[PDB]
Amino acid sequence: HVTIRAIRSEVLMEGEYGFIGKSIPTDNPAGQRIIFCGGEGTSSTTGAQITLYGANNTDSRRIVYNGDEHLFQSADVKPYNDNVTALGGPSNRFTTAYLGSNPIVTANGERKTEPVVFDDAFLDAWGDVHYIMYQWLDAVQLKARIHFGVIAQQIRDVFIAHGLMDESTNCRYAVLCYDKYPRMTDTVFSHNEIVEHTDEEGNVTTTEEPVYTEVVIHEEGEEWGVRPDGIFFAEAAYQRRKLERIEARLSALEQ
Amino acid sequence: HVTIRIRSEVLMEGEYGFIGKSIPTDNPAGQRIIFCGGEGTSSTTGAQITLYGANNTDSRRIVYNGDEHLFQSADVKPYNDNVTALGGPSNRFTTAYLGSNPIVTANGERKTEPVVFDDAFLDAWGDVHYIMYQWLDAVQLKGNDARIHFGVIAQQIRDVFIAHGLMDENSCRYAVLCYDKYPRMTDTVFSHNEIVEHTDEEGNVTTTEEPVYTEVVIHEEGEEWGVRPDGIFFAEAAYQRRKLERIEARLSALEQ
Amino acid sequence: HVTIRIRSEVLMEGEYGFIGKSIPTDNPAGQRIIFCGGEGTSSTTGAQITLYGANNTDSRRIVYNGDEHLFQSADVKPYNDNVTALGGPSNRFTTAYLGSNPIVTANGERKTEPVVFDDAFLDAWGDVHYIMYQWLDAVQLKGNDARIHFGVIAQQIRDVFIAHGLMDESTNCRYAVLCYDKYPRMTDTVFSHNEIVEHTDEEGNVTTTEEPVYTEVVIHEEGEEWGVRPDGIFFAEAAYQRRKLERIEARLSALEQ
Ligand SMILES: [Br-]
Ligand SMILES: [Br-]
Ligand SMILES: [Br-]
Ligand SMILES: [Br-]
Ligand SMILES: [Ca+2]
Ligand SMILES: [Cl-]
Repeated sequence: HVTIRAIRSEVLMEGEYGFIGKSIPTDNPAGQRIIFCGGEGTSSTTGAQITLYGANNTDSRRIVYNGDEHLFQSADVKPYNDNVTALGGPSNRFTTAYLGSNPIVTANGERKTEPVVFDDAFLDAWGDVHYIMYQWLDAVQLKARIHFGVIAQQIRDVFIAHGLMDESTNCRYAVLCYDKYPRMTDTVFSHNEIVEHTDEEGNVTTTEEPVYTEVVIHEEGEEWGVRPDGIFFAEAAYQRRKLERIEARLSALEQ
Repeated sequence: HVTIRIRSEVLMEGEYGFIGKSIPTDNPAGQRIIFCGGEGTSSTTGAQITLYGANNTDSRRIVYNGDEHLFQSADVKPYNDNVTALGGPSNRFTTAYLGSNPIVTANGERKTEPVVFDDAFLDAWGDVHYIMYQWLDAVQLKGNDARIHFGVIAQQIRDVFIAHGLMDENSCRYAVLCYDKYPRMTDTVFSHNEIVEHTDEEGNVTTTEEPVYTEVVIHEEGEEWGVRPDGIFFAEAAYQRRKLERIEARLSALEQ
Repeated sequence: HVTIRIRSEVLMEGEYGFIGKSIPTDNPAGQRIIFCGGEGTSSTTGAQITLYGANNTDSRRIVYNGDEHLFQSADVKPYNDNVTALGGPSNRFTTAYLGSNPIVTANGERKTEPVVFDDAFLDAWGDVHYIMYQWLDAVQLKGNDARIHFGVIAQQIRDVFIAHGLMDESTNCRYAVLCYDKYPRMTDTVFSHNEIVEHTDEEGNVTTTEEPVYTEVVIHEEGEEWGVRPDGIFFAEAAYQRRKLERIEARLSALEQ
């Protein structure tokens, strides 16, 4: 219930550091949060918004960055810690990454077991993997690009046929990755209602209060995925053997 | 303005707090709030996050401006599934540093029936050249010693498809080769302070320093051809598999 | 120090609003503002974003602390083109979850006229080994039941380049497929606890109140990493195996007749 007046309004915080927080709400602690907004209103149609969720909130310690552009200037977009958190998720995939150069994969000092050749039994299986062209039903419905890849289930049906994986829950090989995700809810702005106020004398006045609703973003679910790079490492090992053996049958027969 | 007085604090009560920006009277195209770890409107002063209004020229933009962007305690995720991307045609990330290889999933979205690689597309993929290259500018500095990169030139894969009638001079049936046109990127940025002078009915002339913001071009309109290395390697795996099978064939027909 | 009083509202007028942090009189090195969705200076209290001042030990750092980071209504983008990165040598993302495969583009940047993979290089590439492994970490927690990954060891590929004269036994490498990085240590100023602070009257009376104590921590010490570009590896492997297939076919076409 305050407005900072000015060309520009300024709030300057003194001390060693400044703190702008949200007290534990008296009557609905589950919605505890601050909404920072570039616009006039509590609705995000009003301007860009960043929302910090209190620990007492349904979606606890959540942050939602809401804008039509998220531009990170002057520095890499990094994880705080090394190799603990990820980009995206099973039910939060980015459509793609646009890169100036090919991804770098590294262990950063972390050490592996002793490197091991692709056992022949595994190669026999890998031969049954199919490299296919496909389309999305959704896309074709609107017209539509063809994509190249390998159906996760296709690799899975093969992993089973060759006894490598029990009919997942878990999987021995990271190239085929199964995940199981909860449902994602969020409390978001709906509209502002009119609320009537009448005194004991009986006169009626109105004010505008915003209405927030809990909304489902996506439901519970599971998913199978693959690691293309892993697939290509295995294909490499695969074909190299097919080349080793073919050059033996070329020699014994040349002479 | 207000100033808040070894640590200053602002506690917001109620169910939630709201800190927002009214609609400017005279320049609603500039509607925004600048949050700064420092005392100056200039980002040389401290890390900044700027929320743009809907009225702003750059509607609902967010600019995070710091010398480190460290996201702690949680994955960096898109709000929705398979609707937003990392980077852009003219907003490329140099790379991603990963502890493991990317996971690609369809999360249950439906695909058409998995189809083999036709022999026509395979004949053509045989013309796709794998190559080494260096960046001219690096070559300006280190010449022969400039770092060497691997890949395939987007345009020459385009040429191969066009030659093999799997594409026309337009601008593609395949996801492996992806073209994009992109708008110019502008922003409003702090440049310098400007001394403004204020003179009253009496001759008196006072002085002050107001900050000037200006509209800067970050990049002009352009277009770009690109490729998905993973898509390239899927076509290759197909290609190379057809060849070895013929190799297997030949061989068999030497023991008979 | 103020409190704003179902919802509290601060509203900034003028063209734009500025909310900043003055230069600290005593400890300018801690200059920063902490935004919190919760009641306390501790992050356990709620999601926080900390903006570091230029004067701060960690100059112009931003720290986003939450249990979810959800980016809505727009791609997560770098401000400029091809100058900043996702993750780092000592700040790696475990993975990226995508719906389609990454797009690599040069956006019009000039290249040296592309060259074939030379025979000398292909020769060496043959010694590169494709292997399997587990993380010494995973095993200490899942034993022989830990996930098995595919890839190559950056060191054995280096040995291959070294043994073939393509690379001096020289941290700076000639090919981008093999990445070496040297990195600084990472500290951060972080809330640890509350302390007992004694207050002595001018009459000698000692009262007491608690205040939050921030402390400097070491997130990780300096170090270095060798890494590889899997894509780069496959580009070379596609050139290698193509030359081999070619030599095999010629031996076939010669065997016949
Ligand atoms: Br509103
Ligand atoms: Br599509
Ligand atoms: Br593709
Ligand atoms: Br490379
Ligand atoms: Ca793998
Ligand atoms: Cl300034």
